[PDB]
Amino acid sequence: TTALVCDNGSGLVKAGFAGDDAPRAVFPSIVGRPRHQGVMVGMGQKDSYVGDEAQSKRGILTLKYPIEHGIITNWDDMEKIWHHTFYNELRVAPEEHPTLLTEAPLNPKANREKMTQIMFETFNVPAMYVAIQAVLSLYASGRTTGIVLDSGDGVTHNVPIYEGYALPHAIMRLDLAGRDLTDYLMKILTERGYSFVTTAEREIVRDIKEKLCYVALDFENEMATAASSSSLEKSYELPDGQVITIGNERFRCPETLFQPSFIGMESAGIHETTYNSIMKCDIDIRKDLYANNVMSGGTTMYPGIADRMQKEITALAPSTMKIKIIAPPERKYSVWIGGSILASLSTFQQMWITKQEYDEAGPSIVH
Amino acid sequence: KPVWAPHPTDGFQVGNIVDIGPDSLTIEPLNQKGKTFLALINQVFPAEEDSKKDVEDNCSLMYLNEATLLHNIKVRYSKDRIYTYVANILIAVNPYFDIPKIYSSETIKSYQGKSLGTMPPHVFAIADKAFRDMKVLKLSQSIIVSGESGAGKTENTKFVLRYLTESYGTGQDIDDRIVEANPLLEAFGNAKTVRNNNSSRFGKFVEIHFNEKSSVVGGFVSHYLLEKSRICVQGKEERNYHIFYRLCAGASEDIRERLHLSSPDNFRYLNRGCTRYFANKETDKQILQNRKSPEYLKAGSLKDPLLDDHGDFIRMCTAMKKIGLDDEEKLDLFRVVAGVLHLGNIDFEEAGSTSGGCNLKNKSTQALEYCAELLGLDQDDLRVSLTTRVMLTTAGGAKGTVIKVPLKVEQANNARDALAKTVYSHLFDHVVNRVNQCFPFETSSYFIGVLDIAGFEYFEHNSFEQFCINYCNEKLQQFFNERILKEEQELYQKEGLGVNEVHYVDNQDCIDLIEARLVGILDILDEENRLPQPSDQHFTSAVHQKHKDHFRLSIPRKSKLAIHRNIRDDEGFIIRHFAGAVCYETTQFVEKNNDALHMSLESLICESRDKFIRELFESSTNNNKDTKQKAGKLSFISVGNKFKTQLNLLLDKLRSTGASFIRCIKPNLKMTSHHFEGAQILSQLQCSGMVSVLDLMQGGF
Ligand SMILES: Nc1ncnc2c1ncn2[C@@H]1O[C@H](COP(=O)(O)OP(=O)(O)O)[C@@H](O)[C@H]1O
Ligand SMILES: [Mg+2]
Repeated sequence: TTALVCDNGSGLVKAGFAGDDAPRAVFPSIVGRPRHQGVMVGMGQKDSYVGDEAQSKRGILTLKYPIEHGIITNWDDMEKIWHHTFYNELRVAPEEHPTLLTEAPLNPKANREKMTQIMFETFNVPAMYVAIQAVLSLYASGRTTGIVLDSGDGVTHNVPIYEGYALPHAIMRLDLAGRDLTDYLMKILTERGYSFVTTAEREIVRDIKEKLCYVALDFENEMATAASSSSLEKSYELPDGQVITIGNERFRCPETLFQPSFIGMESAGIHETTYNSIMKCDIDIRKDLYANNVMSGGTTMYPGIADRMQKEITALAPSTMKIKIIAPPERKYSVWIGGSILASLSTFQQMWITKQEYDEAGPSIVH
Repeated sequence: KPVWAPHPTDGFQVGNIVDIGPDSLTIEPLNQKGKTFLALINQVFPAEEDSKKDVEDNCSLMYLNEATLLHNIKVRYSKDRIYTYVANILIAVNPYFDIPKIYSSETIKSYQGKSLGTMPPHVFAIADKAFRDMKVLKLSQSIIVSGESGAGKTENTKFVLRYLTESYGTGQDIDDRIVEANPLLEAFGNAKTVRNNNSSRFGKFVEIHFNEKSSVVGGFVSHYLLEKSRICVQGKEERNYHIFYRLCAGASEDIRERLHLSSPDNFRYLNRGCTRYFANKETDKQILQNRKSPEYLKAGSLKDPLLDDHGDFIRMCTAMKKIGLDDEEKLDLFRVVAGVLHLGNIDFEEAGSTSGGCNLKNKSTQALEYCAELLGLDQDDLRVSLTTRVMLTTAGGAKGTVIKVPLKVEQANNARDALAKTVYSHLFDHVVNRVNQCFPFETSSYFIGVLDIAGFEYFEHNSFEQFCINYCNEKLQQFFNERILKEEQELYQKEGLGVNEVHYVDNQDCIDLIEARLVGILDILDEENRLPQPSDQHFTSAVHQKHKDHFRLSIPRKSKLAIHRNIRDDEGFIIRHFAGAVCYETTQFVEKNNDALHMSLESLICESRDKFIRELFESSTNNNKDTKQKAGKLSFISVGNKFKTQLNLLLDKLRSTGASFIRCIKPNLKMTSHHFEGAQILSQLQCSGMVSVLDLMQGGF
């Protein structure tokens, strides 16, 4: 009967039926083969553990996220994500649901083709639709205008939408957030004598990326108050009992989203991708793009964004103009609440790709 | 000419064919504009030449199928012709009311010494038939009563014993003890199930022995497949045994304060399932406030047409004095049942010097004191016996000592649960040995057995015990395929009539899938207890790991049903059987297969000071422990090889003797007169092999 909302994040892949309430399944995405020799002999241990059990098995597997820079690792592992989720998580039958898949706003072919085709031929789904993660965040906001931020691991995007079509000449994809922020946290945490070089153990870094990082009100002045060090040094406890005190690097890491030259990319910060996409939109329409800056995704849940972003954009944006940055609740599930609103909305059930139409066209004409 | 169309409320209804093509057979109902749908070959069966005829034997019905067989039974339900000859199988329908003709003594006196088929179908037409083979071929006969639970397999059994004690001598010295003692042993073994409120959880087998001249010489009743797994886990609407609810309900306060009994909610083996009593309005107000559970204060008495727990406690103790049981020995029987209740209330924990061992909890100190008073073994000596693994070094050398290695907390709970199943096992064998003592047999030759065991059992929550019950039905149906189909077609060619020696659709690959060594399901479950860190998920995945494909089984993920859509890979398995595909959930499978004691619990309960407890554990179970005797056998054993040994031993008594084929059909779920369900009655014809036997036999004649 009901449609199935599946968001192909890199997180935190999200799954839940079409309305009326929250996603049923959230899990850390990973597939991991056992990287040691089994002298007890098992018995019968898994060839591949998927998440959640592959996060209950850190230090004994080699974790591989199923999508890497928004592209699949191979569809052999991707299919194990799908099969595991539908059968061994959700408990949903393949031929009893219209599905909804998500992709990035700008992603190369044949990643949506090969996907659409393999899921139709393998699981035999009776209807399918593929939405960009940004468009679903517009439905979640409820507004009819604005620049949309899908910032998730490992690809962020800046999509401007104006009632009710997408603007071709101002769509920006920045590869700055969020896996490069995980890897950067691992690169500046060595500065305090720690090591996390092991693939599974990198997850422990991801968990410290969640809880203790904070964005400065201004870089230069937090560097000033760092010279007065005490409150910056906060003590985290690590699963083997180790106590870690991070302070300067604590505000340095998130600070990356402004002035990203520290990572190694020449492209400018969230600051400039916001301004430069707005200043490629027509003069008259710009008026309503200002104050409809809408954030989304889990990688915008660092503390100090959006009011760093607000103060910085408001300084460059035109004089006597209104610029409020709209930050909803629970942004990590924003995208999903988008998908839920879409597939529940009448009459757009008949804007899906159904099995008879797929049988006719195969992997051709995906538009 | 019309055909039969499957209807939801009638099962099968009459209807003509008004458009025809394979897989597009349009069947119009008879003078009804109802289900004007299309069918398939397995949804269309032909009808007879005329609908205004009903027959005693179904040998006169040419268009015989399941719709014409359920229609002959629907008409003979009206005319009260409950006993009906189907091929060579008696089908009996329970009318649930008193009909004088079946209770007439002239009916037994007419049928006295009369040949099968030259006289009407009746209960006494089967009991004379398994007596004429004693005079023809000189062979012993096993009466097997099959059918749904609460279908009259125990009540129709008393008609069979009444015919044998009236037409072939006066039989055994005093009959009526067998009739009186069946509700007595049903206190001990009957429980409450989803299928029927009064259901039997054991397979009794009466053995009436005779001599060379075919005169009765005595009796022996035993029991097969005891549901001891009901002790540890009761269920949700199911009860445990019916003796604990019959003992705490009405009995004295100068017996309940002394045996330290209390309301059902306090005891571990009564902390799951239904704690309510079966009662009626006068008996309910006779139950005192302290005897009520919180669920009884909330929902009161349970409803059954004949069970009254407070009523049945007087008819239990009257039936005890009728089998010769002394009132002081009834008090020793009450001390063992109360000792199981204060054994279950031992709660364990970890702690101590060993650290990885086990101790007991503080709140089980008042309960351990009442347990050592009831069993006859000391409290300190039971606390260092439940928690340890005794072994010795004497066998390996003259430096001998006997060490103790403390067990885990889960193995302390499994040893206490195995000690509780061991006491009730030998207690049930002591009650049937006390009744067997009053009618012993002298110089046996011929003998007439009467089986009373459950049919196919499947509902909303099936488990291990429903798989052992459905497997025992699958072994009996392969016995019936070589005794009802292979044997009878040898007899049509012994009269020169004709018919070929045609083969049936076998299930020998399924038999060598449940009990088969190495790759069978019970041989992978019995290996699970031998493993350290045993799990139901490892055992369920080990079946699908051992054989990837096999048409007799599938996991809930591969089942198309909605009920199985919510059940995961590691949560159950589905076996396709003669009665269809039945899912058995997996959880607590490790402990359900566990039922054994090592020497530290055996050299304490057997050696009890109490002669009664010591006699429950009678010789050779009780044996002296002494130097170099010389090995630690039998260790694990398991419920699955207890059941495989006791099932294959009854197969050697069935393959070696003649038999009678009786099926008892329940016409309505509420158990009252003049109500024909039609669809539930069809399910008892579809879960009893009736469709397959009435298609193979027909042939060229
Ligand atoms: N409280 C938090 N603070 C900072 N980052 C967070 C927080 N919670 C989650 N994240 C990051 O957000 C990511 C999840 O983002 P998500 O919205 O799932 O992106 P996508 O939907 O594209 O997969 C995780 O990789 C995690 O590192
Ligand atoms: Mg995304």
